[PDB]
Amino acid sequence: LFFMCYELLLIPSFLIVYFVSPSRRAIQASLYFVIWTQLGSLLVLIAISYIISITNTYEFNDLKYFNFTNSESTIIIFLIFLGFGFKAPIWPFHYWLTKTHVEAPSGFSIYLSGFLVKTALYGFYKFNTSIFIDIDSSIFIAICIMGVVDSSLKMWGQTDLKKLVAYG
Amino acid sequence: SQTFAHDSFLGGLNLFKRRDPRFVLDQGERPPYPIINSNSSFVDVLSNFNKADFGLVLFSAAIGFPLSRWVLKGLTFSSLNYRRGLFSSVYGGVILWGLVLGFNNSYYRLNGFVDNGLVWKRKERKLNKYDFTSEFEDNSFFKKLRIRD
Amino acid sequence: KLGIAPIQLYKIEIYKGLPFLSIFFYTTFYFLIFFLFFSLLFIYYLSALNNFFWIILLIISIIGIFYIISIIFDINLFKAFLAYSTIINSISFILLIIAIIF
Amino acid sequence: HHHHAGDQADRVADKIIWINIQNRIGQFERISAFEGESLLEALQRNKVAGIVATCEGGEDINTMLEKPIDPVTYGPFCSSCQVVVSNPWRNKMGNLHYLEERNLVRSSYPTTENSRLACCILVEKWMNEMIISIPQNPNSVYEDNM
Amino acid sequence: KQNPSFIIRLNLLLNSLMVLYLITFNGYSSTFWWSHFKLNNYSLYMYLLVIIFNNYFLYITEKHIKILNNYSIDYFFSIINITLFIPMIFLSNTLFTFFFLIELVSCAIFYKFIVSKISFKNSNYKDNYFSIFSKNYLNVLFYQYWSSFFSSVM
Amino acid sequence: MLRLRLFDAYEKISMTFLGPLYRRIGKSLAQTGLNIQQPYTSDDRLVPSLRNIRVTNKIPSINDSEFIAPNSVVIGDVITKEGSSIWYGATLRGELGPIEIGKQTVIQDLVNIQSGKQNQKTQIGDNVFIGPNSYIQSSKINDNSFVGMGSTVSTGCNLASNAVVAAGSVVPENTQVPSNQIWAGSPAQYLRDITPEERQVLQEHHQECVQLARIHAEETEKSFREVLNDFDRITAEAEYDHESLALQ
Amino acid sequence: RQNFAKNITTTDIPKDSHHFAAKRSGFTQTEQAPFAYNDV
Amino acid sequence: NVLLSNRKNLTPQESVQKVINYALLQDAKQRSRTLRHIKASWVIPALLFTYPAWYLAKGAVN
Amino acid sequence: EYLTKKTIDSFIFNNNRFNFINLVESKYFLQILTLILYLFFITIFILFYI
Amino acid sequence: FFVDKYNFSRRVVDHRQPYDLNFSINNPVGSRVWFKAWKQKAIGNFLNLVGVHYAFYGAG
Amino acid sequence: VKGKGSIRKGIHGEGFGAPSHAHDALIHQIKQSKDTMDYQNITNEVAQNFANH
Amino acid sequence: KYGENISKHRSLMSLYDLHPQIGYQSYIAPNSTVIGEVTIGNETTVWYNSVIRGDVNAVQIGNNVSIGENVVIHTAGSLPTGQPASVDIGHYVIIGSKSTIYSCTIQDEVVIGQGCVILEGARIEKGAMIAANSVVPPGRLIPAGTLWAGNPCTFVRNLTKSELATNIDHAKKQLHLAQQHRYEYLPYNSAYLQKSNSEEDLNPTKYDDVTINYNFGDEERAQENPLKY
Amino acid sequence: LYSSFKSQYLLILFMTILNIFGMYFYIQNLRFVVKKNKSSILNYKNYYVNINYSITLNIILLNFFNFFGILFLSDLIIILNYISSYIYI
Amino acid sequence: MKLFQAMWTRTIYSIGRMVRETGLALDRYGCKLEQDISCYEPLSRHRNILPIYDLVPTFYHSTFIAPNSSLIGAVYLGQNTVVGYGSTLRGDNHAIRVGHNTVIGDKVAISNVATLAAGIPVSTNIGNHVNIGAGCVLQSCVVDDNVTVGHNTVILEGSVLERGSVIAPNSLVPAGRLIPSGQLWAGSPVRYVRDLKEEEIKLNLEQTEQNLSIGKTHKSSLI
Ligand SMILES: CCCCCCCCCCCCCCCCCC(=O)OC[C@H](COP(=O)(O)OCCN)OC(=O)CCCCCCCCCCCCCCCCC
Ligand code: FES
Repeated sequence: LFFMCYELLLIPSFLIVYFVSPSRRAIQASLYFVIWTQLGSLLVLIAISYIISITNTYEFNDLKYFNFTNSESTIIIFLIFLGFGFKAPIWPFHYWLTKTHVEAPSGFSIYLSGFLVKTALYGFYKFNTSIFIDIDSSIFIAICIMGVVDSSLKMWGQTDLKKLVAYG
Repeated sequence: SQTFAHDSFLGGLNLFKRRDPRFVLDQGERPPYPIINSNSSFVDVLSNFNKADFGLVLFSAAIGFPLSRWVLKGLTFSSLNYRRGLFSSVYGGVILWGLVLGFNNSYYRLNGFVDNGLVWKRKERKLNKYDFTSEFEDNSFFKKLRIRD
Repeated sequence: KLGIAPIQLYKIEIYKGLPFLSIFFYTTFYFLIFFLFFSLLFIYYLSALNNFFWIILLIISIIGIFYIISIIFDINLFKAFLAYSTIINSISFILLIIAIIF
Repeated sequence: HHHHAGDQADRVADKIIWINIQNRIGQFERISAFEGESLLEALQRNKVAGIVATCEGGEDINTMLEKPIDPVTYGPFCSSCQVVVSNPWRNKMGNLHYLEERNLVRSSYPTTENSRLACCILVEKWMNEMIISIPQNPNSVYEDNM
Repeated sequence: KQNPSFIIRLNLLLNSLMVLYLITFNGYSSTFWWSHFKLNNYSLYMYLLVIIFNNYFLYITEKHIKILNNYSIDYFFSIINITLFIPMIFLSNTLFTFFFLIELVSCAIFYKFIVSKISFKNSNYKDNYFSIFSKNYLNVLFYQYWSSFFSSVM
Repeated sequence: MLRLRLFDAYEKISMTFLGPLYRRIGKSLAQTGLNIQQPYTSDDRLVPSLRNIRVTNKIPSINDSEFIAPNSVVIGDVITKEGSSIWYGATLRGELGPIEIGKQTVIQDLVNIQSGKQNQKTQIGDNVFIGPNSYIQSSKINDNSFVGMGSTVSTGCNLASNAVVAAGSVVPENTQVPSNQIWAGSPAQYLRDITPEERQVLQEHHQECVQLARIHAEETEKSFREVLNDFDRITAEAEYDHESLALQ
Repeated sequence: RQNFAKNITTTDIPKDSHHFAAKRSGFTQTEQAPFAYNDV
Repeated sequence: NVLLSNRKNLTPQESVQKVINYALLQDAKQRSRTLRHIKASWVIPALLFTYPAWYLAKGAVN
Repeated sequence: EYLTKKTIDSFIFNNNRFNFINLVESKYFLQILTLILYLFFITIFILFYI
Repeated sequence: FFVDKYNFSRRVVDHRQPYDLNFSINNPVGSRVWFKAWKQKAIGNFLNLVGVHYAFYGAG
Repeated sequence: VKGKGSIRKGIHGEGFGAPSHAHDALIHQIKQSKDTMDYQNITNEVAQNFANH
Repeated sequence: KYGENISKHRSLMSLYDLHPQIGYQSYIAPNSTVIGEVTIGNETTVWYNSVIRGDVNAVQIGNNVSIGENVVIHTAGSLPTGQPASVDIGHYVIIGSKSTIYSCTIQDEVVIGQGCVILEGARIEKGAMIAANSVVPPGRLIPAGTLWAGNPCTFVRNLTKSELATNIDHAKKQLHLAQQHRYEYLPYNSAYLQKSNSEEDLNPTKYDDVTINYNFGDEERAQENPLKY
Repeated sequence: LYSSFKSQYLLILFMTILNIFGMYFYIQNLRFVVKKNKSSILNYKNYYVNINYSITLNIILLNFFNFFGILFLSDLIIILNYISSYIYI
Repeated sequence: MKLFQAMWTRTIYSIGRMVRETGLALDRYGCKLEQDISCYEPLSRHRNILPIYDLVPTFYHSTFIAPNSSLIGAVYLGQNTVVGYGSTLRGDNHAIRVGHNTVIGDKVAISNVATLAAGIPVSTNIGNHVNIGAGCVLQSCVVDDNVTVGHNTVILEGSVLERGSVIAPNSLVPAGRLIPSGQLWAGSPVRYVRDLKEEEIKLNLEQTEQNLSIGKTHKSSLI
């Protein structure tokens, strides 16, 4: 139900961007939003199917009584990190966010930055905390820091204020 | 549960009473009723005809009229002769289907797949290990369609 | 016979020349009967030959994907869109068959 | 436009752009069009034969008729509105858009170096008394007969 | 100009009757006609599934046909034959009988493709006294024919 | 044959037993359902025909007209000659004053003809054309006159033969419009003299209007049974094929 | 566009009418008709 | 009825002011009546169909 | 922009550069024959030398 | 019979009837006129189709 | 015109096509001259047919 | 020839081979009349006592348009410039009462006042407004987004983007009034129940062969417009 | 889920590639739906558009089961597994 | 508490509508079963009086309303008030009030605008002894007593005509304009004309009385 509730959030967002935005460029921006967010959701879905099939259970508690090997743990952590970083925009995947903020209506932009991206932080946290991972987090830390550096270095050359807020 | 009496006009209704949703039994599974003629021929089934198969034919004759009318409601650019001929054709087809159903009922009674008025000397004991339908049927109309819930 | 991804091109012309009701009926006939029997060949009817089947299917699947990941993006006809939808779903179901026979 | 208070309305006759056409049957036609319109719309309003126009001009948001062509446009969709433009006007038209050229060279009927898609033309002042030829365009799908 | 609605209705009725024959079915799991056909639960369930889906599609077609009649009686007769013969493809027991049933159904599908409407009454009055070539009918027939040939020989 | 005998028996029962019973029940239900929602509803009525209305001793004589629209209103002393046309939504009030319409005269859609004074006659000659949304009061219009759409002809107006009043023009009271002169403007002033191709254009305009009136009169006088036949024929033509048209 | 009513019933709108007097007399043959309400 | 009442004893300004005020009052009354009718049109469906919808949702979910 | 979207876009465009939008009969027959022959070749190559 | 402006005896017969109506072949099967029509029809079909009638009926 | 689609009848002429449609010269010759051809006139269509052949 | 008790007027009349077409949610007042080749879009209102003739040429009318009460719309037959003489009306077009329309083209979002005369060959461009009592001379072009007035129409000024939005909003507001008018009507006409029985109604002079009924498969058709025959 | 249960990660990867490419192939047409005005794509009969009620009701049912079919998917899975259990027995 | 009455009224109206529709459908089915085509009669659906849900036209017995006319919605008519042939009064948006001894011509169309500014009535108000000529168009206007309007005149929203004023035929009163008492105005951009005299006012009153008498005679003849 956790994964299903995370997945349920896409259709209203796409509908709002498609039917309520006044700008003409918002038609393609909604498609970009959908395609990136759904690629991330597909990665998360692969990880969830892995966990469900290996451990025939749906409770966070039962994971305390099952151990994942090194290979499965590495696969799961990579999949969940990349999938939730598609929505909570990590460095190489923020083109959709920039386009969607530039073209979307102001209220939905407030909702998207203020709350929607946070939905990726929560779920990741849960799946990060329920599994024992024996990998070095240096690669993920480097990806996040590259995101910070790349976003903050691009703020000077912005004339549109909404794009500047998106980069922040 | 109780089934309709055979060799009576309502015997064909036993075709709608089943014990399990299976189409057919297993290769070595015993039929629910004693066998009269396992390797029956065409005239063996015809000789086994009685009031139940005739009741099936009569029901087909009764229900064929509204069905033929409903089919006939789709005609355009037609004359009286063609309309009457098409109605006759559809009605005769329904009669043929009723005859086919009666033949199948007689064959089933010969084989022992449906109630033929005989009971096995030894009952095949079955333990109702999995039960999702007994109380639901007992609180419903579906108790009529099930045999030995 | 099924016009699957390696040989999917003629199905586009067939769909182009057909009315919508014909495509309706052809799609139901194709998925319900033709593709189901094609699946049951490897699953049920000829399972004893799976040790020879799988690799072949695998190769075809790969080829099909790499044959259509770009061709489906230079079409401009409604019938072609419908036919390619059917083709993509057929490839996905073939991959599912490969998973099943393992 | 440019008007002052109390002025009278201009005449539609003085605003007509004339198109001279050679038919598929070798006969001559004269067609009235207006600026800011596509050639396809004028041809279809005047009921000119030889054009099929399967896609009916394309999409409605990022079109080929906008003076700067938007990069994420999809271009023409059927390539069944072809016309042949005479030398001076065709030379003034300029080089083809890459998508329009791709659709033109991919048609089932033979084309020329002066071939040009009608829905990709925006009627201008300098197109007055322009000479074009319309040989018959190909059919594509089943619904073209309907 | 006959409206084929009643024909479709007839199909539905007969198809529905076939459903009845399955609902009251009884027998053993075995083979019949010289071990050329199989009678077991899975085959009969596939038969029932294809029947009911065909019936649903036919019902929606019957609803649609009254908006605009662009189809002939032979079209729905071909549909009748296809819906009569495909579940017997489900009931096959050898590759021989499956092959023969598949050619029967392929011929029925070719018959359906043949009887497609070619010319229409429209509002295009510019095409009189000129020859317009469509070529869609020929392509459909040609490709179906040769694909059937290749599949059958292999 | 028992199947045909059963088929024949059912039709008689449906026609003689089920049909009347359903009709009675439906009529009773419709009657009782209309009373429930009163006075917040209305029912369909029988719209009266205002083609021939007689007041006191004013009997219209319009039997010679080639076309009278069923929507038109003609009251009082209205006399029309042969080949006359009165189009949709036109009002003619000869109760306020006698109205004379000459041969081949066309009065277009939504035209009012009524004298402002109680004892004034409105006379319109032969081959006259009066366009839609026109107002005419106590006028003397001579033969072969043309009056454009949305035009007003006042209580003292005398138009000579072959006089043209442009569309959207109000001819002031007590105005004589001479022959072969085009007048235009919100107050009508002498604009121009007619040119022979303009006369020809007006002539074919009048002729096509007369022939249109003939076609409309043919169309609008069909009975109930012909209208149902036309509806069925239009549906069938929508359902026909190329072979059917060739066979016809 | 706004579609609410402005003639409210809860209270009367505070206004005066001495400002913007209408002409109502002494008209010429070329000037326009005077305005109606004029309340501020 | 102010409109049907004789107002020839007043000046034209007084007559038009009286007519305007009467029209405004009647307009307000009509607006109130229409608004309450539309309010009833809103209220009835809630009472009629809220429970069946909740029953449908509850039977679907739990 | 480029390395994430336009790489795939240009790959698809350049691949479609070598595609006939309209099927011709000779191409259809040649495709069938090539599929048969070289599926057989690749399977026998895997069987023998791999 | 008008009841509150509604006529309960309203009746307009349909002019659209089959040409096939009142034909001899539409009389009940077994009638003399029906037998006459059937005799005329059967002879006409045999004359056009002699071999077909022979084959089908004789074989049956 | 009855039984003629959208074809309209004008003054002095029945009309041969829908309004705003191009008049065909070959059909005009067919209607006016049933079978009379004084000479084999080489129009643009005839020359185009020759070039195509 | 005349003197019938009950009017024979039909709102929608089809001259042979020229049949009108009406889109969904479109209300033609039963008092109004539409003859010939007239095509009308979706959510279009034609108010009471209006005449629309598409006899000598076709008439095409867009979606969200309003036509006033005493409006006559008809075509000419030919134009001096050789352009088509059909009437073309855009998508959000307001035509006021007592207006005449004759063989012209009017683009989207155009307002025509009450009492106007639009003559043959006129071209009114998108966003234009014509005041109440005005006549557009034949073969005249009205520039887009401009306001015109006078019997010979003369230029007044350009229209700001606020005026055009107000006109579009006014066009959009006509839908629900027409919807209420439609809701006042039931799909089944009961006017036939108030007539007596005539000799011809019970005994036809001649009979016709059965064919397809004009309402074949009507039970499966949604009764979207109650005014349908 | 079944592929992961059968331990086929390569099949999962190829299905993922196919799924994402097909998803863009499908959602690309949502951009083409934008139109300047209403399309007017309905057939006319008796001078008025012909709107079918039976096909409308069929679409209503299909829309219900498209929107909320995930709630009742368990019963369909039960029935399909019951049918599939007969394959070997 | 009145909301309960409104709810009950709406429920009763809906049940009555259901019953009427079911009865008409049964009668049509009886048609078909009887081979009857009377219910296929394409008679005119025009209604002389068309009431919107709670807006019902209200008038005295002394009013003449032509069978060609159409009063729709809230239309209130005073005594001895005549509506001509083909006139339309649409008060679906807002009411239309007409005084007594008032004559409305044949092609007069009266309607109202959606919204107006504060202090401006949005309905249409017509006083007593008022003559409106044929072909007039009126929208959301106030007309005082003893006012004559000539034929083919257009009066727009927010216009006020004071008592005793005369509007010449073929004129337009611009929106939100006052026309003072005892004056004659003419033109499309309506312009001032000399003040009225006693003889002109007497003639106008006599003409209005004669028109009312003729309308009453026509009504008596119609019945
Ligand atoms: C007021 C209340 C009073 C009290 C209650 C009174 C109730 C009286 C009425 C109910 C009882 C009537 C008699 C029984 C119902 C009629 C028969 C019927 O519906 O049968 C369903 C059918 C039976 O098949 P089954 O029994 O499995 O056959 C095998 C051997 N017998 O089953 C099947 O066909 C099996 C399932 C087929 C496959 C289904 C799953 C796959 C498809 C799912 C999606 C479908 C989408 C649409 C497809 C097209 C069909 C529309
Ligand atoms: S009309 Fe399709 S490309 Fe121009």
